Amino acid sequence: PEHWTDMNHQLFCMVQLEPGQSEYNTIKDKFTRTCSSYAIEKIERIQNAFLWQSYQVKKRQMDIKNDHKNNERLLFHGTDADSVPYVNQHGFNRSCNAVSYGKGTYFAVDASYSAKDTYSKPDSNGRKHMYVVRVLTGVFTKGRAGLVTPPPKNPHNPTDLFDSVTNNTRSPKLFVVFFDNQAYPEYLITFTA
Amino acid sequence: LPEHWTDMNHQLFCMVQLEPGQSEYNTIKDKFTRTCSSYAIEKIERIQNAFLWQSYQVKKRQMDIKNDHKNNERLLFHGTDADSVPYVNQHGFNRSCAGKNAVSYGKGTYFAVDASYSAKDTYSKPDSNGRKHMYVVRVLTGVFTKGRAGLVTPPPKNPHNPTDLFDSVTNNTRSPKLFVVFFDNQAYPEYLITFTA
Ligand SMILES: COc1ccc2c(=O)[nH]c3sccc3c2c1
Repeated sequence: PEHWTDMNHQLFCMVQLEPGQSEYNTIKDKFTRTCSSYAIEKIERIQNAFLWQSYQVKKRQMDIKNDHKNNERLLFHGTDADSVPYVNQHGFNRSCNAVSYGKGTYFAVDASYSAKDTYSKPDSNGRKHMYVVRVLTGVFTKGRAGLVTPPPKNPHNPTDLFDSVTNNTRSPKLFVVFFDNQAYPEYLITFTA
Repeated sequence: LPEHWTDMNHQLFCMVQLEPGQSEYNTIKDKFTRTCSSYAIEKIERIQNAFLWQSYQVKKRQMDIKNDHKNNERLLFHGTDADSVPYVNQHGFNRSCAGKNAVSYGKGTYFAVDASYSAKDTYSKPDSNGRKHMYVVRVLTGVFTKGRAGLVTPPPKNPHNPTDLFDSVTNNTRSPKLFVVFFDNQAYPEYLITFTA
């Protein structure tokens, strides 16, 4: 509830951003950093009170666990149009492509990666969909195929887990998280090639 | 955090051994022995997990707002293997780890009305010392329907509104004996029963 606009006591609303204003410009710049050849049709702010409450609880918990670190990253997730309503209302669900770094939900550092047709599948009118996502990446390690949770931070204590996994710890391009409410879909970009 | 919990002194997790003669022990033992009178309880431990409890209580408040005057919470049983007890105590019930049930009503975490069901060796596997383990679990069953093997999420209430979902599924709406839940923090492991033949 920062840039959020009044919901008239609704628990969910999608708010189309005004082009040229501060917020729209901030999100468009994140995308055009690597996707400047695309065409943005609109950016929508996702105001989902329940998803936000659940996410903020996990953030407070991870801030306490990781004795004061920035546990949050702003990442991208391409989806097909038929998945957009579900994610808007319910967020990202690992139980719903290639799971090379584990059976989790995947998020890209670069819009360009999420802009692949394999992730942001064009609909019948050629429109592609990509979320801008607050992700609790926390303390992370290299993933591997078949993980169902992150590995332990010390194998001597096998329930004290990493927060997420990546392809490459030193220069990450993707992150996988394995729990509900570790990812908040903040904006939806509708765009074309 | 509930006022009856042991003071945990800045720590986020503790198991508390209950005393026979306490109402708290006696009620869990009666709920268990109702259908498992042939088994014998070694101990009942109260699970105090601050973070699990916070996430669960947030999901309960949301369901109590969404559903309007529904009894959304049931106290149910879950049999566990000894090797899984440390993970459940710390992190709760993860659908991605769940076994395939003999009668599947969906891919999620299963919870039994009757301790007898959870007491089967298939769920509460005897450890190397012949100890079996069963959780007593606060489950947000909410509004439910008969499930089906294909489900990875609860089904929609209405096929023309795919995102407005049942809270859980059962084997039988008229006479429910099991409940399946498909999301994290919909189940709080409240008590661990250690028992033997
Ligand atoms: C392998 O790394 C990625 C990186 C980014 C993405 C993404 O944006 N959307 C989707 S949808 C299923 C897989 C992915 C994915 C996977």
